[PDB]
Amino acid sequence: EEIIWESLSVDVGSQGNPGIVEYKGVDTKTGEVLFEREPIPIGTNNMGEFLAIVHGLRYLKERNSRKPIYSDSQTAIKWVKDKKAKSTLVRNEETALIWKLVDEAEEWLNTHTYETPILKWQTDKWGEIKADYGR
RNA sequence: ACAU
DNA sequence: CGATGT
Ligand SMILES: [K+]
Ligand SMILES: [Mg+2]
Ligand SMILES: [Mg+2]
Repeated sequence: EEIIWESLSVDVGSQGNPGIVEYKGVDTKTGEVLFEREPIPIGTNNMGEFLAIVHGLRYLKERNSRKPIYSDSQTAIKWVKDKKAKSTLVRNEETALIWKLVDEAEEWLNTHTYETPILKWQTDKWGEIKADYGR
């Protein structure tokens, strides 16, 4: 119904899918960029969406913030809920970096607690998520 | 179908 | 048009 403006919004950007993957988190209210991941040479959209949420959880926990996180990714929200990224991406030498980050993100979820609500950004009603890359 |  | 996902 209503946007929760006191929140963190995250999104992935890519060049190809699979392809180069980056992600960022922004203050939903102001669009201030709060974190940005250095581009990862090969990954999928959904792996990047997943990493962005987990990074947001870690960012907010470190700062003792109870803000929710918005993502537009039905897939990544479910993977975080399950603590399991069910990616189809081949595990080989060229995908080793993204898979290391995904494995490490799952490991973090399995060793830490959080109450952060992870909310679906309703693109159809509200337009593009504030963390979008514009492409 | 829906979400990217 | 193609790909990633539930
Ligand atoms: K974009
Ligand atoms: Mg997105
Ligand atoms: Mg986007």
